[PDB]
Amino acid sequence: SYKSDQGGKRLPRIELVEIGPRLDFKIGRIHTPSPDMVTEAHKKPKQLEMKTKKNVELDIMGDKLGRIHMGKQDLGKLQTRKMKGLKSKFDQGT
Amino acid sequence: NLPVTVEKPIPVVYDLGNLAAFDSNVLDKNDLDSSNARREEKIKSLTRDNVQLLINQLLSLPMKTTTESVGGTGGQSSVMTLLQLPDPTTDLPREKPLPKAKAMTKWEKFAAKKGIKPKERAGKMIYDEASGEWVPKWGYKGANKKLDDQWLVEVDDKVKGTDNELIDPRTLNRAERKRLVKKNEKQQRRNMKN
Amino acid sequence: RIWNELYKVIDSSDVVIHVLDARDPLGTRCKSVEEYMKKETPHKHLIYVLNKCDLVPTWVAAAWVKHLSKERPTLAFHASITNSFGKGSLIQLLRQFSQLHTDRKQISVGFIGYPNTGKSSIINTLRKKKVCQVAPIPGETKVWQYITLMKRIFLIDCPGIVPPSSKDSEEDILFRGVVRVEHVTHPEQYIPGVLKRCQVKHLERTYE
Amino acid sequence: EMFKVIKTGKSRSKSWKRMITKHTFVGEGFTRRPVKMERIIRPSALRQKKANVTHPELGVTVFLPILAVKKNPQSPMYTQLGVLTKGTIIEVNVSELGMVTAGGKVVWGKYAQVTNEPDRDGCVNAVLLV
Amino acid sequence: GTGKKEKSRRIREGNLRVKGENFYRDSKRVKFLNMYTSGKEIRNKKGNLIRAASFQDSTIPDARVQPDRRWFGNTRVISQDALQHFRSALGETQKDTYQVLLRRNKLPMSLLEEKDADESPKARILDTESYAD
Ligand SMILES: Nc1nc2c(ncn2[C@@H]2O[C@H](COP(=O)(O)OP(=O)(O)O)[C@@H](O)[C@H]2O)c(=O)[nH]1
Ligand code: ALF
Ligand SMILES: [K+]
Ligand SMILES: [Mg+2]
Repeated sequence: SYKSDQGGKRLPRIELVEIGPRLDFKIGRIHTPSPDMVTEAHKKPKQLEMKTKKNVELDIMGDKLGRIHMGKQDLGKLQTRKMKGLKSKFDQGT
Repeated sequence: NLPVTVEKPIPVVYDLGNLAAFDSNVLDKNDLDSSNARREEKIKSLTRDNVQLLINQLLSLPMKTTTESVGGTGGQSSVMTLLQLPDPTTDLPREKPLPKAKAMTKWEKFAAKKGIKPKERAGKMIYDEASGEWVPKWGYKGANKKLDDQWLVEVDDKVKGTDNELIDPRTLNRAERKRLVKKNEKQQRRNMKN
Repeated sequence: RIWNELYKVIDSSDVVIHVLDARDPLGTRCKSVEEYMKKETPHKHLIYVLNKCDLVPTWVAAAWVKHLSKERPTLAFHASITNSFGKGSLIQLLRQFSQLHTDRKQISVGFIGYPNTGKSSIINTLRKKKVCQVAPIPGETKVWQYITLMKRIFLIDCPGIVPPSSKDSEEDILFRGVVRVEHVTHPEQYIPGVLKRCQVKHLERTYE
Repeated sequence: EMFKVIKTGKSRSKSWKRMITKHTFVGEGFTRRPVKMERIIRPSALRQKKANVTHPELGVTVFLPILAVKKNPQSPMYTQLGVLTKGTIIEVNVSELGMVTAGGKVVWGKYAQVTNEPDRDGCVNAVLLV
Repeated sequence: GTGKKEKSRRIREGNLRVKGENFYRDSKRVKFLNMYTSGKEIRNKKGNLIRAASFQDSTIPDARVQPDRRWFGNTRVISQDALQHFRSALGETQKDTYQVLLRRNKLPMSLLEEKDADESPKARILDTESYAD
């Protein structure tokens, strides 16, 4: 690593010096695994990870938090009470 | 002052957990053939550009610092700053299959059926009433073998009229304890067979 | 006795629903009980139900819901066994709380608030049956009551509470629907409060 | 002595409820069980959250919050109910004592033993185990 | 009705079975429901206590605490890095109205609640001058 003088002191310039051994491999023969063995080898334990539950999170302070969703409150489908004091027919002093 | 901004036709993908880079660009067979004399320089330059990109990513990774000193557990002291490597992405097969969970034994099935909760297992020490000491209840100098060294044992009335009358009660209790141990071993081997 | 019942239902509840009147929700808010709940029992979930929304204009209910949602989850409601509003939203919110606490084997939802806000009416609305006694007179409910809504959800009915204060005058307490009017001395002294709180046209239409 | 029979029913014929007459620690996030399934009753007035803990070194006593009930000497059942009686080992928050390990870690939880009868004197007194 | 007998139901689906277990109840259900009639003391013809009432046994236990070095060690410690992380986190939290607290984390909150104050409390004048002076 050498000082780059263009990317600052945080980004150096890289150079390589070969150590060996340099090798040229000719790919002669192949023997492949069966799909069931592939799946069995690439299975995961999953005991390590915390189970991810919907609407549940763990914040920066380590408190378990849950989220609730109110939904859409459509107040246009609410019929208010038809009180006598809101009716024009009972007008006075006309 | 050489540049540190490698420009590539196809963007290189990275596996920082494995410290690996993958570029899927075009390589000229005539420039990489063993007949040529610049082939090693070509390989060195390609590896140089890929390593420059990988090192840029690694030094752009978030860093972990600490204020603890040397002489404690952990390895990282205050002067050290460590890269936080992500989880590796390349799928690699395991050497051995996952540990299968052992099937429930006869005791476990019985305890589940009867609703017996497991023991607390606080410790092996018990208080001996006749003395004023806490003693192990089993094992090395355990309290399960005090009858073996008791100075005086009363011969039970039920042993009369039997051929075991003349036998030491300490030896009889040792035989019974060993039989219980062997019964436990046989039950374990039965659970393993099943 | 009433405050003993209140602390009993709070100690027994996982979710606490504070019921406000849509005509005067700030008047019907129990701020001291809210502060006690947020200080001592932070694991209990306090939400707002704005009841009697059928008695206010729609924009008034919407504005109150918006302003109270800056503090707590607030649901607009109209309590009625036959023709209600908000019942499905309240039920799905309770199911969400049960799903969050799915390891508790049951959760309890305690209804607290001022007298006559409609706690028993909301419980009857949720059960679709008159299971709690309801009356226009304050203090109809005296002891707590358990109601099984679903297999994992219990509702707790509580008597209404009026937190003590010095700024709350007798006129304010009377106009919050708290006291029984038959037991007051001189209601003509409170009628000017009705005149100040009501529109002239509305009064003249009501009484011709 | 530990439990008190609580009779239920109009004629008081059922006696399956029990009330713990001693002081208890219930811990964070306690919610009372539904009354129909509440067999063991720990009244809220007898619940405790803090104790007067005395450090044998430097001779001081501090009002510390309780973290857990480690061992009640009477029974593991009383341990899991959180009974606070004399001789009970409890876990206490010692953040204000300023204890630091030899490795530099700040100690904020230690063990103490209750030395009084809180049901008799209205308070929990304990001695830290140092 | 050979198919409706208790034996046949056990075939369709030894000493561990309890009384009352049928098509509607298993053993745990039976014992939980017998809780509601459990709390009674049993006495004989002459007044001997056959079995004491549940949670009413009168035998005095032998309450002892064994010596153990687990009693004198630390139970909870915290590193300086974790302390600084939680101290910085307390202040970055933007509380949402639709997030409820499911479980509070156990932390040394007395060490973590440190906010800079622009003013000092008043000096204790009784330290320098008493009432008698
Ligand atoms: N218009 C209207 N009246 C209601 C509503 N909810 C309750 N009430 C009325 O308010 C009065 C008191 O109801 P109640 O449930 O007993 O109040 P509680 O003291 O909180 O239990 C009853 O006469 C109900 O008819 C509502 O949503 N709209
Ligand atoms: F709170 Al009520 F009648 F139940 F006033
Ligand atoms: K009422
Ligand atoms: Mg009511």
